[PDB]
Amino acid sequence: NKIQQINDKELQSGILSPHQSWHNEYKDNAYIYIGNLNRELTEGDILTVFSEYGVPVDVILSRDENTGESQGFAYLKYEDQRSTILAVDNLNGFKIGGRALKIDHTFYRPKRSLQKYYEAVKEELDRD
RNA sequence: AAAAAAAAAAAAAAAAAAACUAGAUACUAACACAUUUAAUUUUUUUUUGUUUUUUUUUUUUU
Repeated sequence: NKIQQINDKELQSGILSPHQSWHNEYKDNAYIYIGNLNRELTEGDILTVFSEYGVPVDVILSRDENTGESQGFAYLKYEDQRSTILAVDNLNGFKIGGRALKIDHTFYRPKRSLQKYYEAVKEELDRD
């Protein structure tokens, strides 16, 4: 896990400031990439693990257009962008149901074929 | 500086091991004695990182 190696070397250099961090590049990005998921975990199951580090306002699990089953990666946006640093360097390499997940910062591009999916997601997270 | 004589018993071709097993303690080799710090395989997983885009002949004749 390369992200977990560069946080150890950053922490030993005594950097500890977010603006001197390698995280600083992604200060405008509130989305995260989540990868190497187990196939049984779902959208409401992703919001449960990742709510430890903040309030997730959008979520997208990517799953095939034919068979409708999980490709094994998702996307999640937090209300506060500093929750992104939390999730990235504190939940990375965490074994969940056999496999260790990979979290990275990201720029998310929404698509047209998942449009009404985005309101089937939004009406859950508009409740809270 | 100096100026000999003479009266018939023995002879030898020259203190030590290999082993087992602890033990004395000299030495040898310009031996090696901050580190060497930007090109280059330990880095391994059941493939799985989400927008747009990268073309076609008019008629005819020997």
